[PDB]
Amino acid sequence: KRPIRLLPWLQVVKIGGRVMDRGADAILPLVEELRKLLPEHRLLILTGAGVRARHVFSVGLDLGLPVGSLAPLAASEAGQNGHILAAMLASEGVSYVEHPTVADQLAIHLSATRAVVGSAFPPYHHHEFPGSRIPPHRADTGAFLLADAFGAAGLTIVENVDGIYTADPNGPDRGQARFLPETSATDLAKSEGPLPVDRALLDVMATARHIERVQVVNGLVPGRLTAALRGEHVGTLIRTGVRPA
Amino acid sequence: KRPIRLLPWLQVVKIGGRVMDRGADAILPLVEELRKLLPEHRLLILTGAGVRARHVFSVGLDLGLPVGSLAPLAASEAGQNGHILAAMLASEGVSYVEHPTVADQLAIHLSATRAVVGSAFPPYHHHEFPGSRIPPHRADTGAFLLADAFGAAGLTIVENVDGIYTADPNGPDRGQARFLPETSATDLAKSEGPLPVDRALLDVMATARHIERVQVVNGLVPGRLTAALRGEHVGTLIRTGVRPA
Amino acid sequence: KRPIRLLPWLQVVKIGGRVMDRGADAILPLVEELRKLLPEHRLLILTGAGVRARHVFSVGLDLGLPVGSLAPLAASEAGQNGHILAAMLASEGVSYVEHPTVADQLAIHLSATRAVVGSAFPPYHHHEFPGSRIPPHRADTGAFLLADAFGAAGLTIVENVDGIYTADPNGPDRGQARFLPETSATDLAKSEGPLPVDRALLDVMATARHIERVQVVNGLVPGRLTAALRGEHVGTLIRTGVRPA
Amino acid sequence: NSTAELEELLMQRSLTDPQLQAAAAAAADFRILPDATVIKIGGQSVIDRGRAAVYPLVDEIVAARKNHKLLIGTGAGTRARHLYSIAAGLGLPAGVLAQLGSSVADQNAAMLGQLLAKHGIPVVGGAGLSAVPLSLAEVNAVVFSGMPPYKLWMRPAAEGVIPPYRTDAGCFLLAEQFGCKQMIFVKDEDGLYTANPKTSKDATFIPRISVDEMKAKGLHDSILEFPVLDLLQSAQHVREVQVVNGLVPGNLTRALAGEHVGTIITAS
Amino acid sequence: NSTAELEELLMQRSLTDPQLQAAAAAAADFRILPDATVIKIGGQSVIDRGRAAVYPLVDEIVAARKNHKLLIGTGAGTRARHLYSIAAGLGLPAGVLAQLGSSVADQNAAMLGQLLAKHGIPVVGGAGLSAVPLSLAEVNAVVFSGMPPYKLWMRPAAEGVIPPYRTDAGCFLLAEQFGCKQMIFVKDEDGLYTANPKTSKDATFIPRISVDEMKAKGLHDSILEFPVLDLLQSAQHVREVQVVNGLVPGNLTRALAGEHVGTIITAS
Amino acid sequence: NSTAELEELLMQRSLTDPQLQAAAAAAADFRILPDATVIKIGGQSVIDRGRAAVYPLVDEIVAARKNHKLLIGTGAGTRARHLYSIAAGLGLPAGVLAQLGSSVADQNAAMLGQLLAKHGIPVVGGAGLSAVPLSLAEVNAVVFSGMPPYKLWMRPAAEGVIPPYRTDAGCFLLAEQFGCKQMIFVKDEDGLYTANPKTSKDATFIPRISVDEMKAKGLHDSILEFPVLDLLQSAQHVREVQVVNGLVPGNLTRALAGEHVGTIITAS
Ligand SMILES: Nc1ncnc2c1ncn2[C@@H]1O[C@H](COP(=O)(O)OP(=O)(O)OP(=O)(O)O)[C@@H](O)[C@H]1O
Ligand SMILES: Nc1ncnc2c1ncn2[C@@H]1O[C@H](COP(=O)(O)OP(=O)(O)OP(=O)(O)O)[C@@H](O)[C@H]1O
Ligand SMILES: Nc1ncnc2c1ncn2[C@@H]1O[C@H](COP(=O)(O)OP(=O)(O)OP(=O)(O)O)[C@@H](O)[C@H]1O
Ligand SMILES: Nc1ncnc2c1ncn2[C@@H]1O[C@H](COP(=O)(O)OP(=O)(O)OP(=O)(O)O)[C@@H](O)[C@H]1O
Ligand SMILES: Nc1ncnc2c1ncn2[C@@H]1O[C@H](COP(=O)(O)OP(=O)(O)OP(=O)(O)O)[C@@H](O)[C@H]1O
Ligand SMILES: Nc1ncnc2c1ncn2[C@@H]1O[C@H](COP(=O)(O)OP(=O)(O)OP(=O)(O)O)[C@@H](O)[C@H]1O
Ligand code: MOO
Ligand code: MOO
Ligand code: MOO
Ligand SMILES: [Mg+2]
Ligand SMILES: [Mg+2]
Ligand SMILES: [Mg+2]
Repeated sequence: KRPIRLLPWLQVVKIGGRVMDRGADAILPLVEELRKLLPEHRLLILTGAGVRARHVFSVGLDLGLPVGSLAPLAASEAGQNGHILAAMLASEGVSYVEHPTVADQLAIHLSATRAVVGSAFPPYHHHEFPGSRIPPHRADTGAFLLADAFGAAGLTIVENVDGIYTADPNGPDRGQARFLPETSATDLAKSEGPLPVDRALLDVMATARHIERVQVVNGLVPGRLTAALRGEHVGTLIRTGVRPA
Repeated sequence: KRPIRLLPWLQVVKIGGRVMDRGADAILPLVEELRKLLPEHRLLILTGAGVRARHVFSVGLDLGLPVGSLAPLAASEAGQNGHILAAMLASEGVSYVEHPTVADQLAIHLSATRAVVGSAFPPYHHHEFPGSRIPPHRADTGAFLLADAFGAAGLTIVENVDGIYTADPNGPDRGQARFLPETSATDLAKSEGPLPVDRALLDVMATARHIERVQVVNGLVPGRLTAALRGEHVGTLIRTGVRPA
Repeated sequence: KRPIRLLPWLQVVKIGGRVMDRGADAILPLVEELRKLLPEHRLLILTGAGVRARHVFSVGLDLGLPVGSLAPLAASEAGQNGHILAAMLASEGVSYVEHPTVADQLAIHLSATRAVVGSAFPPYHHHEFPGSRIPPHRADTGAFLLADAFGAAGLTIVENVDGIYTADPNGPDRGQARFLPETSATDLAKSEGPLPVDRALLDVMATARHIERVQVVNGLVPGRLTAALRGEHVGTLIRTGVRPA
Repeated sequence: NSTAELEELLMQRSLTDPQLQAAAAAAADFRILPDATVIKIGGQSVIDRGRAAVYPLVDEIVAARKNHKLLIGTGAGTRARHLYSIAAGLGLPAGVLAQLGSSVADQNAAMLGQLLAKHGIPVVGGAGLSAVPLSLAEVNAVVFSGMPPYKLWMRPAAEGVIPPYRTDAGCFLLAEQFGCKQMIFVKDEDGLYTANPKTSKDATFIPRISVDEMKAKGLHDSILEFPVLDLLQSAQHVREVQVVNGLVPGNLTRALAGEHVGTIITAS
Repeated sequence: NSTAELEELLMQRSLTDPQLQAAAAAAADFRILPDATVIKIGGQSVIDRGRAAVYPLVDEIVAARKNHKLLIGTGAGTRARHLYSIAAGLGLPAGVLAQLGSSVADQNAAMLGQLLAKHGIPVVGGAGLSAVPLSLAEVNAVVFSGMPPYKLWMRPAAEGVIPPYRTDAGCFLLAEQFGCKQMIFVKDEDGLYTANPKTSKDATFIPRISVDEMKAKGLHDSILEFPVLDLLQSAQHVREVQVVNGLVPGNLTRALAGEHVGTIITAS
Repeated sequence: NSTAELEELLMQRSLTDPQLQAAAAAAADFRILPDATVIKIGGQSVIDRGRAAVYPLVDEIVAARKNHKLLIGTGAGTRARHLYSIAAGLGLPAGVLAQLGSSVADQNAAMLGQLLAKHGIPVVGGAGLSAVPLSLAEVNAVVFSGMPPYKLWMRPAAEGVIPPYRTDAGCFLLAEQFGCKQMIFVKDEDGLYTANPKTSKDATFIPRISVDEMKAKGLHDSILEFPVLDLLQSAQHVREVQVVNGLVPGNLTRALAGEHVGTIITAS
């Protein structure tokens, strides 16, 4: 049947890069909430790229670079957010860990300390899929691939919005945006407009082995990450299609 | 006199590669016994190469490659067994650690978790000794060199047979094979036939500094590894020639 | 105002390379005192270079090599002292850690064990400042830069003399050497003669952000390091110029 | 369409925005190594067969590199199938199987690189470029491992724990992202047939076929890994591949000379 | 002065001893790469501007490397300023800012190196020499990141958390310690003026000036990082630098040919 | 004897089986770098002596590499003896001493490589080949550290904690496993004598001798590390070595030209 769970007690939390882009006004409340969560969970904290990835895309695309070149350039920005977040949690014993370390030595590190910080981008690098000039396997996709491969207890996506809407709640179609309390990966995959998560996340969710639901919560509201890590419904729940017994 | 003991509380366990070759039927009982041993000992678990090393020898020798080329090719297979074993113990906080890490940072890792997994092959690589087309310094030799250099409390070799016989208990001379409950490195070194351990192990045992005896036990019988780590005689004891006070 | 303190509970101890040069007669008492200090403090132990750095300077200068070549050659000798010291403390769970590890993963390592050993030389390498044929940013400078960047609780410099004198207490001007119980970085910077600490240490002390005083104590007298880590005046106190509230 | 509009879309809109994706698709296309050819030496089909198969191909590589820039990727083979079988029986996920498969492909890169070392050709184990520009310029060839670096982030197949993206996909993706001019898979078969020639009595050789035609006849997972066909349809630089028999003397040399040996598979 | 006296001083006396320092200053001076030139491609001034600025400079590098050995260092730019702003607002020290800035300079080295890869020019990411001797000998150019490797050991400025030693200092220090013959900073301005030409209506171009003359007129932190001027006064090998406008076609080529384009800054 | 019998023995029988070892001994013998020469520059005997000894040898290396492929390994010297003395007094095992000795040999590789960098010759610090094929092909020489990589797995001597396999053994083992054509140890003595010429008044030079003859006269641990003699007797590729005085001008050049300077030690 299904493969085994490597780290079934692990909680994975993905921090959106645009949340980090807001500076200390957003980072300091989130840091204080993460400190109080350390005694309650074993945390793998993964950071996204944010606006700086858009700038290196703009320069790289203007230079004509392929998608296999842009993918690790954007990944680098997710790592800088990780070093920033880890530095703020260093007094609690948290450090940033590298992708080879996350792949092979995560069990020892979570035995030494309550949480580690890593990059959410996957190491696809020059082997990124063709088709689009924008790298598809980004921070959301990498965070779920890792959490599902580990068989983690859950994955929570921390955004700068309450969840997924029927339209961009910050774009030109703001007035017609209806909030979605719960949806599925296959429902979102058959839609057309933009989303706050990678569309490649929906594809890996269809073939998921363990993670049954992923919640998208607003990290700009203190407490929602705490509630989400306890299974409370405070954002958008995304059903992956995995059935439990 | 003798050099000091770096890690005198360490127990080293070498898992034979041909034991790993038997798949889940052999690995799952051994994994379950290792989990129960974690609270009782500080373990350095080293894995051998097994049948896949014989295949790369067959290809490499057919290509005419020297012994310095075959040694790290076979070592790689011991590392794959290590990743496999570490993955099965990951939920208990165990991970695979690299040879530079084993050489310099083993003390910190065993302070963070109860056990780590590593490769039993030594990093002789292209500097392997000449003389034979088959690399002499293999999994047994590397495991003992490491345990004796550390001054570990003991080294236990986990095999797919009860111990050392007067002949191959699985070969054509099976009927005339007498089990050896206890022997010495110098007694075995003066014999001619095959052995379940490297013959280079006998040479490093002659110059040993701390390890007085090494027991070869059958990992296919659950409980014998547990008994061996308590000094119970359940296999073949190999006297190294080190005298204690 | 000032930047935040990353590891405000950290104590940094710099061991002079010439103290290591004295062999087991000096190393074994210091090792025994360090073992008893492990339950009392969270220690980052940094080792200097010593007399072997003078030999590679002599060879390198005779070859005409620039200061950017000599800096990492001398740094290597500080790392060898670190491996030596870490090996003596390995039974207590201490290991030597690399400079990339000290920069990014120190918080996790000090969560796994009570102390780690590192090199006191900074990774200036080929980017060392010009001006002198002798590398200016050496063991004392690197140890303070690291401690002040971390916002550590203090930095203690362990020497083979009681402290700073008005002249070399071992050179030709030995009779006129007056012991200095307390001084400041700006007072020493306006002097001309030799010092037991790098003159670049005085320059980084002028721009210090957290460390208010650094004590230079005699590691050849057992107990003074213990007293110094408790703020007792048993050597030369160096005021950096940082004001506290 | 303009640079200013692409910039404003990249800053204001999400990367999933259809209008942002459409603007990025209009950007210029730079090939990093346009004059190079990516070759895959099959693990089970070639290297596992020993000197009878590897030695003639070493000779062709040394001879052909005088006129061609070659990126030479290695497959895994039976040792990876053994690792996959051990780990699948334990219930280990595809991400772990991917790491095990990489080591076997690393093994084959070592053995091939040591037979070519006296010709100056290095193994790109240790870095992942710059070792490649410098060596392609001076020695005209490099050896690398064909396994993709996904490791634990391996995209799993619809069912089963075997990694769906292995050494065929890894070599092709490198060819596509570097904008190489040619991709040649060196196997132990003359090419694509209407059936499996090893276990079929009456199969018919196919000299040229597109991906859509292969799917319409049940040849999706045959001589090539089935995700490679889907990657080929989405590629921008490498729009066709060629499968040749490495056991035939001079087949790699003649394929590099533009001869239509084997089977050419086109994206459309 | 003799080798014996230097040895005895190095063994008996402290390294802070004035007589030991004076004896070491009399040692011979060996240049590691005397015939090479170090060039800095500005991050914010050049690479952040896209193909309109980078493509002509790629052409000049490919053309000029036929007659010159080139060490090509990259700046950081606006992405590093964004990282500095985020981290400074958090109160992070200069040592952390230095690590963040290195990654942006690594990014620009990647993009520049991928446009030069088909000319054989590698990125010196992965090692820190030997990749440089071999490539300078065979291909005549390497690309590297201009950020110094100080990381958390970064010497902080008198006030503020912005690292005072960035890509200008990193490139210059490499030029000085390797004994290179020339150092050229490629910016987006014709050179040094009596004021900032972007925000001043009446500034005057300065063709040549010394560091002492710059300090006496309030130009210490202008077109170059202000610690670079102090490092320049202490240098033994590179006693002058040249600042040129990379946006002018052929300016880098003509500067390498010995033409006095831009501003030459002398140590004394 | 056949390939099939070797395969069946490798699968069914233990590697310690005498019949399996005998079958493997009949396999073909491929030399990886048959036309290269491995040279050891002594640490205490040469590099520790400064420019008077190193500069003429740099000139010979630059001159001789025009006609010879050179693998140049470095010794350790007095700094390693100081480390060995400190660590032995602490009771540290041979495996720790081996790590300390490697760093000193790494130091000497750095200093030698920086004097050769402007000639394109790199240090093989960072990778362990491919840096070697590419550089031997294009620049004809590489510098590497002569210490074996055994580290904590160092095979200890019968008594004492000093590592018995140091830079002599490390350079020889590299020569044997790469199938090089020649091995030259560059020391500070003309060759082997019937006694130690530094502490003996009447010693006699030995132009040529075998390992068995050396053991029969008490010269086992003299000018060469004593395990090197035993490794030499077991070697398949390098069956003799040559010891020359590096302090004599042109001795390395003439030894590479086939001149019988110094002492030739044969395996049998
Ligand atoms: N259907 C939608 N529902 C909600 N938000 C949307 C939708 N479509 C677009 N958005 C916009 O996407 C923004 C989130 O941007 P994005 O997901 O790119 O940043 P991020 O996830 O923090 O960065 P990274 O992916 O690098 O971690 C939201 O602020 C919102 O305005
Ligand atoms: N004298 C002997 N006594 C016992 N077993 C022997 C003897 N001689 C040969 N053997 C055979 O050797 C086999 C063990 O093989 P081997 O030691 O090569 O595998 P392993 O140690 O598990 O692998 P690795 O050394 O790679 O870890 C036993 O199953 C047994 O049949
Ligand atoms: N003003 C001074 N006060 C005290 N000691 C001095 C003074 N000037 C010179 N010295 C000498 O400097 C010696 C210390 O040497 P040094 O500081 O170079 O070694 P170290 O700090 O142990 O080595 P490293 O800096 O590599 O760690 C003392 O033994 C002392 O003789
Ligand atoms: N229609 C078909 N035409 C030709 N061959 C087919 C077909 N269907 C299946 N095959 C088989 O697929 C096999 C290709 O797989 P193979 O493992 O040889 O490739 P490889 O390059 O060795 O892969 P790896 O290197 O990962 O082992 C061929 O041996 C062939 O027998
Ligand atoms: N007196 C002056 N003359 C010329 N330019 C000046 C002067 N004073 C200030 N400047 C400004 O300083 C700037 C140089 O900084 P800039 O960031 O462009 O260099 P850079 O190489 O891009 O650095 P980085 O690569 O780290 O971003 C110029 O754009 C210029 O406008
Ligand atoms: N019979 C002998 N003939 C010649 N030299 C001898 C003899 N016996 C002893 N020696 C001595 O052995 C020494 C060789 O050791 P030496 O340390 O110089 O080699 P090395 O290459 O410097 O080693 P390392 O690089 O590890 O320091 C010579 O200096 C020589 O004086
Ligand atoms: O060095 Mo690890 O590989 O801190 O657990
Ligand atoms: O990074 Mo270490 O070197 O987990 O102990
Ligand atoms: O990066 Mo680490 O591997 O904390 O021991
Ligand atoms: Mg998002
Ligand atoms: Mg065995
Ligand atoms: Mg001092």
